Amino acid sequence: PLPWCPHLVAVCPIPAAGLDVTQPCGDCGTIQENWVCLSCYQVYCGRYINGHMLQHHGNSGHPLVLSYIDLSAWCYYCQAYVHHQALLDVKNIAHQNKFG
Ligand SMILES: O=C(O)CCn1nc(-c2cccnc2)ccc1=O
Ligand SMILES: [Zn+2]
Ligand SMILES: [Zn+2]
Ligand SMILES: [Zn+2]
Repeated sequence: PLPWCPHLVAVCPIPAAGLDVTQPCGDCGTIQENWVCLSCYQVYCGRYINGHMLQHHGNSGHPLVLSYIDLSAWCYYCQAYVHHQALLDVKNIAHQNKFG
């Protein structure tokens, strides 16, 4: 996993409502394998379910998404996981909500 990527600048402030790691996919409502967009904080399912976060990436261009299964962050442009101090606040909020 990368220690930086050129899309970290697109990570936006966490909503004051916080994160809900049990939030269903905004398109198909599935509770399985969802991700949260780190630009707009919409929640959509992963590639192995109905691929709605990949569709969101396509229709918005938003780069970075956070897994509600394992709190990894994937950048769709870099095609890699990313670890950076800039992602700690959001991973921590998600971790607190998930575990707790
Ligand atoms: O499931 C998603 O939509 C995002 C998360 N993610 N996406 C991919 C991926 C994306 C597009 C094409 N091939 C692989 C690879 C690893 C990963 O963690
Ligand atoms: Zn879905
Ligand atoms: Zn988005
Ligand atoms: Zn990137």
